[PDB]
Amino acid sequence: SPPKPKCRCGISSSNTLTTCRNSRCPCYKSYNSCAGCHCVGCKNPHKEDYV
Amino acid sequence: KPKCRCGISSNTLTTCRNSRCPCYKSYNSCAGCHCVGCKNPHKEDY
Amino acid sequence: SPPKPKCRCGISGSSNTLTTCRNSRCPCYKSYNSCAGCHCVGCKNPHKEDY
Amino acid sequence: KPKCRCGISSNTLTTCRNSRCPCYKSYNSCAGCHCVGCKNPHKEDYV
DNA sequence: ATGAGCGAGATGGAT
DNA sequence: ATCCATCTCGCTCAT
Ligand SMILES: [Zn+2]
Ligand SMILES: [Zn+2]
Ligand SMILES: [Zn+2]
Ligand SMILES: [Zn+2]
Ligand SMILES: [Zn+2]
Ligand SMILES: [Zn+2]
Ligand SMILES: [Zn+2]
Ligand SMILES: [Zn+2]
Ligand SMILES: [Zn+2]
Ligand SMILES: [Zn+2]
Ligand SMILES: [Zn+2]
Ligand SMILES: [Zn+2]
Repeated sequence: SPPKPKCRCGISSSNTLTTCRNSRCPCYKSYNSCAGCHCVGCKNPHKEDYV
Repeated sequence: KPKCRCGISSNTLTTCRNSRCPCYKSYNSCAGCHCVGCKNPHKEDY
Repeated sequence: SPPKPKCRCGISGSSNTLTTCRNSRCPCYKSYNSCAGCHCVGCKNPHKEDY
Repeated sequence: KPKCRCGISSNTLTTCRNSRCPCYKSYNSCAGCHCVGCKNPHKEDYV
């Protein structure tokens, strides 16, 4: 299985209220968390709580 | 089959020659249509 | 009035291409200007020169 | 002068106060426009 | 009159 | 720093 694709959202100045919570974030889009990512001001709600 | 109303109500070059004309869109002529200043390139069949 | 604008007309996959840069939504055509410096595709702007 | 239709999908703080409003972009007021929730600061002079 | 569909522009993750 | 796929949202025009 390919390595978990890390994101870099919000690094640059963009709208900080949606960083990693829209379809441009590959993690958010794939229902993953940003564990291990290099995003800044991450607003990803996903926890990978697969239970 | 459609009878369009293009040009009745501006880009005069595209009248019945763009996706919003139901006849152009469907590869049809404007035979029987109510269009004004029709530019449909598909002529009524002789 | 500012220096003439730059457009990006025609980048979408539209088949409505007869009037690319030759209708009111092109800021160049609308202002009686050429597409000098633009990144439009399939440009039909009839203006060869600015102003 | 143009007649814009801004405000008639989201973000109303900036309607007619951003580069996509032909009036704001050209330093014109929205007097006579069809815009709605207009935030254009430019005011039309007195005739 | 009017609103669906259009399409040029803004955005910002990736580079 | 720009680039371009994706999204926004002002504009046109058949209805
Ligand atoms: Zn992200
Ligand atoms: Zn991430
Ligand atoms: Zn994140
Ligand atoms: Zn027609
Ligand atoms: Zn027709
Ligand atoms: Zn016709
Ligand atoms: Zn153009
Ligand atoms: Zn141009
Ligand atoms: Zn052009
Ligand atoms: Zn406006
Ligand atoms: Zn206005
Ligand atoms: Zn306004």
